Amino acid sequence: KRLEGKVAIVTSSTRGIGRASAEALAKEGALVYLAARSEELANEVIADIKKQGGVAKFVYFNAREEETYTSMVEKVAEAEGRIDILVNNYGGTNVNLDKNLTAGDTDEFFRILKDNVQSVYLPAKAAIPHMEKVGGGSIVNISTIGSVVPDISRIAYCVSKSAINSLTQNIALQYARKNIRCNAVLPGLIGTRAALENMTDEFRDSFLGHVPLNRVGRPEDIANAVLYYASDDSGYVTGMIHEVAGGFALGTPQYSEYCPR
Amino acid sequence: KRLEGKVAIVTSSTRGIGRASAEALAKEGALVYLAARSEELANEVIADIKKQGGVAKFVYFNAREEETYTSMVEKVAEAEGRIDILVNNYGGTNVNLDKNLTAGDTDEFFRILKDNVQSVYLPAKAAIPHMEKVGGGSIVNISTIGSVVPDISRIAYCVSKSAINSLTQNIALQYARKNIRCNAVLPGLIGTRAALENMTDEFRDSFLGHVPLNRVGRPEDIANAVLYYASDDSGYVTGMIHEVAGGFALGTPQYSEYCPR
Amino acid sequence: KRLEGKVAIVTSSTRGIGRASAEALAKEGALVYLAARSEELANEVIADIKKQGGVAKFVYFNAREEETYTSMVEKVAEAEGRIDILVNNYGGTNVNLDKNLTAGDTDEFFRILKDNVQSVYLPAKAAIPHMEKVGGGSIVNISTIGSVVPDISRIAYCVSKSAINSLTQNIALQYARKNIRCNAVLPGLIGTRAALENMTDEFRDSFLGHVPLNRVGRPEDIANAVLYYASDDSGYVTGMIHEVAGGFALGTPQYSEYCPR
Amino acid sequence: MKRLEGKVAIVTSSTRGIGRASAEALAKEGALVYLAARSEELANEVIADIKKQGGVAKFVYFNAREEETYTSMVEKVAEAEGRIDILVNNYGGTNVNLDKNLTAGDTDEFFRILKDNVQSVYLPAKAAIPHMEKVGGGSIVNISTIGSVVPDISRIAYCVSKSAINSLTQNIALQYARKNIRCNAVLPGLIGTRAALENMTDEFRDSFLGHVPLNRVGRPEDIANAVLYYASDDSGYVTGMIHEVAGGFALGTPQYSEYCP
Ligand SMILES: NC(=O)c1ccc[n+]([C@@H]2O[C@H](COP(=O)([O-])OP(=O)(O)OC[C@H]3O[C@@H](n4cnc5c(N)ncnc54)[C@H](OP(=O)(O)O)[C@@H]3O)[C@@H](O)[C@H]2O)c1
Ligand SMILES: NC(=O)c1ccc[n+]([C@@H]2O[C@H](COP(=O)([O-])OP(=O)(O)OC[C@H]3O[C@@H](n4cnc5c(N)ncnc54)[C@H](OP(=O)(O)O)[C@@H]3O)[C@@H](O)[C@H]2O)c1
Ligand SMILES: NC(=O)c1ccc[n+]([C@@H]2O[C@H](COP(=O)([O-])OP(=O)(O)OC[C@H]3O[C@@H](n4cnc5c(N)ncnc54)[C@H](OP(=O)(O)O)[C@@H]3O)[C@@H](O)[C@H]2O)c1
Ligand SMILES: NC(=O)c1ccc[n+]([C@@H]2O[C@H](COP(=O)([O-])OP(=O)(O)OC[C@H]3O[C@@H](n4cnc5c(N)ncnc54)[C@H](OP(=O)(O)O)[C@@H]3O)[C@@H](O)[C@H]2O)c1
Ligand SMILES: C[C@H](CCC(=O)NCCS(=O)(=O)O)[C@H]1CC[C@H]2[C@@H]3[C@H](O)C[C@@H]4C[C@H](O)CC[C@]4(C)[C@H]3CC[C@]12C
Ligand SMILES: C[C@H](CCC(=O)NCCS(=O)(=O)O)[C@H]1CC[C@H]2[C@@H]3[C@H](O)C[C@@H]4C[C@H](O)CC[C@]4(C)[C@H]3CC[C@]12C
Ligand SMILES: C[C@H](CCC(=O)NCCS(=O)(=O)O)[C@H]1CC[C@H]2[C@@H]3[C@H](O)C[C@@H]4C[C@H](O)CC[C@]4(C)[C@H]3CC[C@]12C
Ligand SMILES: C[C@H](CCC(=O)NCCS(=O)(=O)O)[C@H]1CC[C@H]2[C@@H]3[C@H](O)C[C@@H]4C[C@H](O)CC[C@]4(C)[C@H]3CC[C@]12C
Repeated sequence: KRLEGKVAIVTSSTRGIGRASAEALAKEGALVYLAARSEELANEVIADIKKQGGVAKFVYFNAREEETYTSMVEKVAEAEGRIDILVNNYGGTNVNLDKNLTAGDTDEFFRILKDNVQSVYLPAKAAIPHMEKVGGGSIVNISTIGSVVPDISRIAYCVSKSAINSLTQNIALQYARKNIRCNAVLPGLIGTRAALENMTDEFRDSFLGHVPLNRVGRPEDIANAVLYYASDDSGYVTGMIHEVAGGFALGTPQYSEYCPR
Repeated sequence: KRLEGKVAIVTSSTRGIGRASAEALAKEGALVYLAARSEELANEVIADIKKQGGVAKFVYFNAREEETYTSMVEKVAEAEGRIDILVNNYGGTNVNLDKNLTAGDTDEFFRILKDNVQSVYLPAKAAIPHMEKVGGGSIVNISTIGSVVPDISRIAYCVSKSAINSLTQNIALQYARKNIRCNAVLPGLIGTRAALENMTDEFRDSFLGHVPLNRVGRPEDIANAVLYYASDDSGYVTGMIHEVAGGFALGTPQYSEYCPR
Repeated sequence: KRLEGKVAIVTSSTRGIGRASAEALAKEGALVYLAARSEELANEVIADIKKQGGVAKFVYFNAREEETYTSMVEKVAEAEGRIDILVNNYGGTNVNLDKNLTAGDTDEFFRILKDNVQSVYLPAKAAIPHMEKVGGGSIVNISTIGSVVPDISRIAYCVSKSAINSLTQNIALQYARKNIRCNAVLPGLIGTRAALENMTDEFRDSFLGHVPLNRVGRPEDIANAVLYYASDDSGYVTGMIHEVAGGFALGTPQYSEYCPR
Repeated sequence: MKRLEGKVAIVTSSTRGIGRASAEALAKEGALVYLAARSEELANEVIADIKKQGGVAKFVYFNAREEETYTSMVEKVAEAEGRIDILVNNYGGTNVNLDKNLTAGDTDEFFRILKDNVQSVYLPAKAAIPHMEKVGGGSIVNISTIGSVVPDISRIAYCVSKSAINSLTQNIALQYARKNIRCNAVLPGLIGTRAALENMTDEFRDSFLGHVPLNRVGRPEDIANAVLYYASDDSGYVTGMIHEVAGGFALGTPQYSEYCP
């Protein structure tokens, strides 16, 4: 199996994209750390992964306590003696306050900007020395299709994720000599709790209509890209901006009227 | 496994990237047609794929006989009743005549332009209806990193492969409703006959100095991307321009100077 | 007068963008050759330009007679002793035969591909040695927003214009040392004969709904960019892909729905 | 009649370099230019010089370290002149001692730089927009850097933050197009100003120059000329552009300096 003997860390992995990513890595033989705030929920995912024949473990991560970005990484390295894979999946925004430039909350914009960007910067920074020691690694950053598709709202989300794509590419260039790769996966609309709970039915219905492949995404879709980038199957690939959004915003905005679902 | 029950076609697949891609697909259970100009050589590859537990077959294709792009597709569709996957791998240039704008041959430029672009247009056009009939398909076009990195020579190669990238995305948009996906894989310097026999040691040594991940690629690196795009593992991904070039041209041209290999 | 003493050639310049580009360059003191197929119409424009206080001349050009791309450049250099500016404005498609991949006419796809691409390659190739001689020049290629926005019809147009974008950037890299710059201007919907007579009222109204700046473009909008790139105001600018389409396809395809006109 | 007769512009950090050159170009075309600057003494010298060149400029206090001045400087201009038409956001920088790669760079300073640079667009754009809406439109021109689209091996906070400004530019562009407010980014390469000359070594600057195809160091006027285009109605149908002014730096293959010394 592809990741036999490798150690991976996935943040925010007790549900949705994070959990699917952890499951996919564990199926291919990685020892997967669920870096998550809830040990009780993590233990359920772990038992489920073990049932499928894989090994996963828990390490505490809370985005509200930024120190845990580094401590999570150091705990894993101490316990396993190596770190091979890091998947940075934490991210979000405040739909109540993250609007357009003028209507959005100024302070919250900069809170969101730092919160998302640091969720890549801090753990990547801590993990790199351990990855260097074992002769390489892969860092996979979950961005969003909004990072390359300017919008009319959620400006802090869009800009901060675009910043993550940039940071991905700079990290990739800076540690290529150490065989450390860095790539970004940009999901579109995926049928997780986050989208279903924060975006109204009419928003998601409108959005779906502009998705050429004509369905809502699954967490597995994202996980499968994460697996590609995590493994040596993408060993010659670094700095990629990888779109997993059913072709959303690929072409003309006339698409939905001329190709109606 | 991931491609059990599927029928694939790979053009120019008796060696190098084409062969490796055919091998990777067959290993995952696809029935792979080697669309190639030499039946004798195809029979060798077929015998080896069979040794490995896979099934491959031969269909006649020569880029010099443009009719064969369509006939090979019709032959496969008739023989197997379906086509699921098309990998368009044929491509190239004339190093004697394809130079910069002014020094390169005018007529050859346009010959190359049509030669490369039709190698995607013609077989994709014939394949589509067969793909529609089985509820979808995947078309993977082998471009080159040169398609997004302007150069000081091989202008026809660069321009024609850029055209392919555009063609890839238009096809992707146009057949997404039929669950037909189209993605491009752009190799950098790969250790095949084409690069090793047409480019000098000194050119390839220079090129390698600017490759962040600091090695020549393998046909397997490309085949691994083809596999991703050919399978349902990339079912929500279409219109991608996928760079497999070791990070070549990702960032500053000062790179080799400050990070000397 | 920014262009005093300079010699410019604008193809297909008896109406629309070509004309407006010729007029703008002439107003800034350039001697402007109308490379056109109708001498009679060209003489009307020259007259109008003369009344405005500028100088323009005629040189025969017809895209159906490809030798004229070269002959018209040599005539101009012979008559004036120099060439400074080249605006490649010719281009188009056949709306009856240029559809999607499968419904479009195969042979006409490759005719349009050559026709459009050669409308840049041939005259630029001819002009470069003359620009070299006077210590530099500017080549401005008229592309289209369609070159960076995949569509569901006019596939030959989209791909061929994308090819021109790549050709532009390769030329730019290749002749920078000679101070010969090359940039591309990409118009959106412009109120000229070509759009009004070839596209339906329904199509053009739909398109306009997706233009954030909420008006149809004018030939003058494109001429103004052409002037920028033609002069030393852009002396440190080469290889640009310059969008003049009122924001069309800048951002989310939900735009029209939430921000309707 | 001058192009910007009766318009009011604001240029931040405009007592020298790019900012001064931009102010000068706008004033030369008839705009009333406010120098939003930290030193009234120096601003008065620039004002006197602009006056001699035949233009009109004024002072308004702005210091990046006093973030409330982003807003008060805007309000002051609107109160004094009853309108705002043009905003040029030119303040930006980094700390070369602390802004290194991911691992060697200072964590806290990375996020300080990120907020400093991004807020230098966010805050004053947000304050100016309502005034621009009131006069029927406006143009916001953000001074980025070529580094925003060219990943590097140092100055990661500078690269990432400026990339974020590009994204912010495009979201602003989309969001206020319906108010005829345009937003575009100009990306300077190596310009002969105090900041590049004092903070970068001769060795770095010389190496950089070897990779500039147009083969000279840029001038402040080159940036100013682009600013003038975007600020004026000559670009009235242009919004969301990322405009490169770097003599072709990083346009193409990193082998360029080798083969085109
Ligand atoms: N829903 C979508 O359409 C979608 C699609 C693609 C990507 N994304 C992005 O991908 C990522 C995954 O989101 P998702 O869609 O999969 O949503 P999800 O199903 O609700 O999962 C959210 C995960 O994030 C964890 N989390 C939330 N706050 C946390 C905090 N302070 N500290 C540590 N962990 C925290 C949650 O832990 P608990 O289980 O304890 O709550 C949970 O595991 C996000 O970055 C998002 O930007 C969203
Ligand atoms: N090597 C690289 O660095 C690299 C990088 C990027 C992209 N690519 C692209 O990958 C593709 C394959 O290149 P490669 O490196 O794998 O070269 P390769 O190992 O030399 O293989 C070339 C293949 O193309 C076949 N071929 C040549 N002319 C043909 C014709 N008229 N009709 C049918 N088949 C023909 C050959 O058939 P025979 O066996 O009978 O000779 C052979 O199978 C090309 O599109 C190339 O542009 C290569
Ligand atoms: N309409 C649009 O929305 C639009 C907008 C921007 C760019 N474009 C592109 O910009 C360019 C000009 O388009 P336009 O809109 O300005 O069209 P236009 O106003 O209709 O004028 C088209 C020009 O092309 C000339 N022409 C047609 N066939 C020719 C041939 N065989 N040989 C020489 N000249 C020929 C015409 O000459 P005659 O006067 O003799 O007929 C005319 O001068 C094209 O490259 C087009 O792709 C179109
Ligand atoms: N390659 C290059 O040449 C280059 C160099 C630097 C920056 N840039 C980029 O272009 C822009 C301008 O730089 P430049 O080249 O023109 O450098 P410059 O000649 O050194 O000018 C920098 C300007 O910024 C002002 N400034 C510095 N800190 C300030 C603060 N806290 N508050 C208000 N104003 C402040 C300075 O005011 P004082 O006059 O009072 O000192 C000065 O006018 C920046 O956004 C940067 O991204 C390019
Ligand atoms: C609002 C969601 C984040 C939720 C979040 O921050 N978590 C809660 C934590 S907190 O209570 O706010 O602190 C985000 C995560 C994924 C986002 C979506 C995806 O990125 C894909 C889509 C991208 C588009 O640009 C916008 C719609 C689109 C469909 C996004 C809408 C908002 C989503 C659903
Ligand atoms: C010259 C080669 C094609 C050979 C060919 O077409 N043979 C038959 C034509 S003929 O017998 O000479 O007529 C091509 C195949 C792949 C090309 C390379 C790859 O695409 C990757 C690299 C891309 C860069 O832009 C240029 C260098 C780079 C390394 C390319 C140089 C030329 C190569 C090696
Ligand atoms: C159909 C037009 C070509 C006409 C032409 O070449 N005529 C002579 C040839 S023929 O007689 O018909 O053979 C072209 C020229 C400019 C094109 C438009 C512009 O490029 C801008 C737009 C580009 C988009 O991708 C599609 C719509 C969009 C609005 C285009 C539709 C078709 C246009 C209007
Ligand atoms: C270091 C410079 C800013 C200085 C500054 O902020 N000073 C005050 C801060 S502190 O006192 O040092 O903390 C910046 C301004 C412009 C930058 C340059 C330009 O953006 C253009 C170039 C962009 C490339 O990515 C890197 C080199 C390149 C040539 C840059 C080097 C660093 C420069 C010169």
